Amino acid sequence: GVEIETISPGDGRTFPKKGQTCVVHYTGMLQNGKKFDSSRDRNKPFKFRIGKQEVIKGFEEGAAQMSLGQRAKLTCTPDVAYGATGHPGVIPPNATLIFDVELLNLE
Amino acid sequence: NQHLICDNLLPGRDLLLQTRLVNHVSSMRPNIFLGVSEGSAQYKKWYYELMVDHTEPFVTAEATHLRVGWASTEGYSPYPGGGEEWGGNGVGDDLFSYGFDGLHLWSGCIARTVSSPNQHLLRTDDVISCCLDLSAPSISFRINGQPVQGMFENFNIDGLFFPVVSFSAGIKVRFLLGGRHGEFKFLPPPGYAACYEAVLPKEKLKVEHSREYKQERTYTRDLLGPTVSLTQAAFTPVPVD
Amino acid sequence: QGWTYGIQQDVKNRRNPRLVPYTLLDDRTKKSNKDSLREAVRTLLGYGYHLEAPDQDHASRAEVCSGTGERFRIFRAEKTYAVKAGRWYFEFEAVTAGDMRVGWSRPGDLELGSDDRAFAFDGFKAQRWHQGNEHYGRSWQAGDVVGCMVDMNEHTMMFTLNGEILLDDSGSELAFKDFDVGDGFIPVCSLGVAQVGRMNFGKDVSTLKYFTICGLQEGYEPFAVNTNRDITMWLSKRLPQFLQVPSNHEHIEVTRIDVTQKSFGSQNNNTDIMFYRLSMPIECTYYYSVRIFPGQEPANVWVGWITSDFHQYDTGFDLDVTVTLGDEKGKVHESIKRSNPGQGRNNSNGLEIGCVVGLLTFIANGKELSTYYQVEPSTKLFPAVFAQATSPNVFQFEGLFKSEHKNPVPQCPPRLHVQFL
Amino acid sequence: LPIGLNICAPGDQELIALAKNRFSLKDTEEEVRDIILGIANVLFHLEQKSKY
Repeated sequence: GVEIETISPGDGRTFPKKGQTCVVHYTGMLQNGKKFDSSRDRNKPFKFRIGKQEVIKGFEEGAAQMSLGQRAKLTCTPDVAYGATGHPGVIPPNATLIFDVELLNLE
Repeated sequence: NQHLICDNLLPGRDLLLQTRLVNHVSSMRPNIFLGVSEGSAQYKKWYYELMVDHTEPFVTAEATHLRVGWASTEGYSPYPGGGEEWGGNGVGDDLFSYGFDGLHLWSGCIARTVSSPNQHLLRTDDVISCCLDLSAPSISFRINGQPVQGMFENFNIDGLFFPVVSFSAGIKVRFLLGGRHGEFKFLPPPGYAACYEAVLPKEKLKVEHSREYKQERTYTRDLLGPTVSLTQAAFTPVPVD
Repeated sequence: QGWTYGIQQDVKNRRNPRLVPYTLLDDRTKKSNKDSLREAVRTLLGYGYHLEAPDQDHASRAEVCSGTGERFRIFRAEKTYAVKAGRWYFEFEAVTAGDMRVGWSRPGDLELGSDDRAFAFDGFKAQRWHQGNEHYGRSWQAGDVVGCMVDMNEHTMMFTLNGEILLDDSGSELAFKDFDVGDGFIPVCSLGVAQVGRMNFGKDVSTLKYFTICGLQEGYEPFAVNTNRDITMWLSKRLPQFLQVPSNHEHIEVTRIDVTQKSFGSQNNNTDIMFYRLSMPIECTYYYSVRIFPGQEPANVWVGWITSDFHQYDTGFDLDVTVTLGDEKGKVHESIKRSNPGQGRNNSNGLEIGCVVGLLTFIANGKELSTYYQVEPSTKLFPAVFAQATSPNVFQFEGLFKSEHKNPVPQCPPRLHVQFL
Repeated sequence: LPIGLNICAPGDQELIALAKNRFSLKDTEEEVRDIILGIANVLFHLEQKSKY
C-alpha cells in the first residue's frame, strides 16, 4: 500500500479533510531512480480535493496519512497506480512508484 | 495513417529515451590523511563533529545534497562529472559505499534504512558525529547524541579509505576538530579521540577540497598539474624502525 | 605495550607528541641527548673509528634511483578550436621544472613526440620530440615563458623563450618543419607528477607577458584574440571507460560466425592486462559460452561477476555492501543481501558458461565450485573479463543466456539484426 | 630606448646596404672560412630589428 515515510515533519496533527485542496509541490520518481514527473521545476503547485476521484488513490491515501508541513517519501504500487495496462508512452506495465511529496496548505 | 503510427511508436517505450539534469556539487576534506598502515598503528578510533546553519533552496531546486558516510576511493575519485549512478558528484556515489543524510543510506542509489528515532535530515542546527570501526565494520555516527543503530558491514575497508564531506549549493556549515576550532557539544565517548591529533608541523591544518584540478581561476587558466597526494610514493606516514 | 595509547580505555593519561618518531620531532626534542651522543662518538673518533657513508659515489652503493612515470596529464584544448592556416602564438609560464614538455598536438597515454601526431620539446633536457629524440635550444626553470608558435602556411614552428628564439645544434630558428596540416594542430601540455604549469592562450594581451617582443610584429596571432568566451581544455583521464571499437590493436580481431564463434588473438607477450566491452546487449540450463584460449592457467585467471565500478588495471588481485538492521539495540538484523573463482579455458581444458533463471550460476566446464551470491536489484552488463597469459592465441569469444536483457521471452536461436559488433 | 635603437640601426643599415651581395665578398669569405663563408650580417640585422 502507501508505505509512507517522513523526511522532515512539522506538526503531525493538521490532517486533511473532505473538500480540501491539498496544495502539493511533489516530485515523482520511478524504481531504478528514472524520473518521470515533477512540480518543482514548473513552479506550479498541484491542487486536488479528497474523494473527487481526480487522482489515483495513492496520492489521496498518502495525503490522508499525512500532516501539514510534512515532507515525505511515499511508495505506491501497481494495484493503486496504472497497473498492467500502464500509462501509455511514459509508464510501463507493472511499475512501482516513488514520490517526494511535500504538503503546504489546504483550501 | 500518421496518427495511427504516431500513437503506435510511442507506447513501445524501450525505444523511448531518458535524461535527468543534476545539481552540481563538490566534496571536501581536512588536510589530515588517514595513513593507517597495520603494524605501527596510532589511533584506530577517531571522532569529529560537524555543525550546520542553513540547507535552504532559496532560488534552487530542493534536490540538495549533504553526506558524511565514507566512500571507497577504491571505487571513487575526485572528479567533477560522470558515473552511471545519476552523477551527483560527491560522497556516497560509488556502489561500494553508503551515506548518512539524516534518514537513510543510499548505497549507490540503494536506500537502506538506518535505525534511529526522530528521523530527519541534516536540518538547521543539528550536529553530526563520526566514529571509526575497521576490524568488524560497524561504523557509527550520531545526530544530537541519540542511538543511530544498524551500522554498516562489508563496505570495502580492505586497507583504508579517505575522509570526506560533500555539499551542494545554498549551504553554510562549520567543521569541528579541536582547540578553539572544536567546541565539542558531544564529547568523544569511551575508546575514541577528538580527531585533531595529527596536527603535523610545517602547516596549520585546513581544508583541501579533495585535490581539485583547478578552482575558480581568474588571472589566467592555471594547469595545476598532477599532485596525486601528499606522497607520490604511497599514501602512508613513516614510522622509522 | 600501549603506554597511554590503549585505544579502548587509556587507563593512564598524558599521551605526548613523542609517540610518533623523531621524523616528526626535531633537535628541540633532541638537544639534551644528541649532544652527549656526539661527544661520545667524537671520543670514538678518539678511538680511531673508520666508517664512510654508504650512499656516496666513493663507496658506490646508491642504486635505488629510477624514474616514476604516472599521471602524465596531457592537457589540451578543444578539437573544434583547431587551426589549419595562419600564424598563431601562445605563452606558457611554469612554476617548476621536471619531465614537462609542451608544443602542438594533432587530433588522434603515449607522451608527446612518441608517434607522428604531436610536436614538442622539453626543458628538463632541451631536445625536440617528434617520433624520437633530437637536441634543441636550452633548458629553463621557474619564471620562463616558452611561447610556442607556428606559421601554418609555410610550416615555421618556433619557440620564443622570453624573446629568445631557441635554436638547434645547427643554429636554426625552425625547430620543426615540413609538416602536413591535415586535421589542424591544437595546443597541448604534458606534466609529470610534481610539476606545475599555467597557460594563457590569448585571453588578455595585457596578461600576456612577452608578446610585443616577438609575437606582435611578426604577424603572429593569439589563440583567443577574437573569442568572447572561456576557451575550453581537457586532459588524459584516470579511470577507463567505453567509447570506441579498436579493430587495430597489437593483434586482436573481431567477427562473428556460428553455437556461436568469433576470431581473435595476438602473439606479442601480453605481460600486461587488456580491456573489453561488447557493444550490443543481444536478446531474441541456459547454456552459452564465452571461450578464451589460455586454459589450465598459463597465467592464473580471476573470474568475478562485477558491476560497472572499477579503478585499476594492475596486479592488485584479491582486493575487491551489506544490510545490517538495528532495532534501537545495535545487534544487527535482516542481513541477507551482502557484498552486492579462478578457472576457465577454451583450448586446453574447457570454456566459460552463462546461466539465468534472481538465479545465476557462472561456473566453468560443468563442475561444482560452490557459487555463493545471487544478488541482483539491477545490473546492466556487457562482458568484460581481464587477466594475463603467456601469449598463446591470446583471446577468443563465442532459450539461452540471450534472454534476460530485453523484453522478448527466452528463445534459443538469435536472429540476424544488422548491428553485431 | 628609440634613440639607442636608431643609433645601432643606422650603422648596421649602412653595413647591409653595401654587404647585401658581392662576388668579391663571396671569394674573400670563402678564403677566410677555409683559413679560419660570409659572416651572418642578416642574422644580426634580424636581431636588431626584433628589438626595434
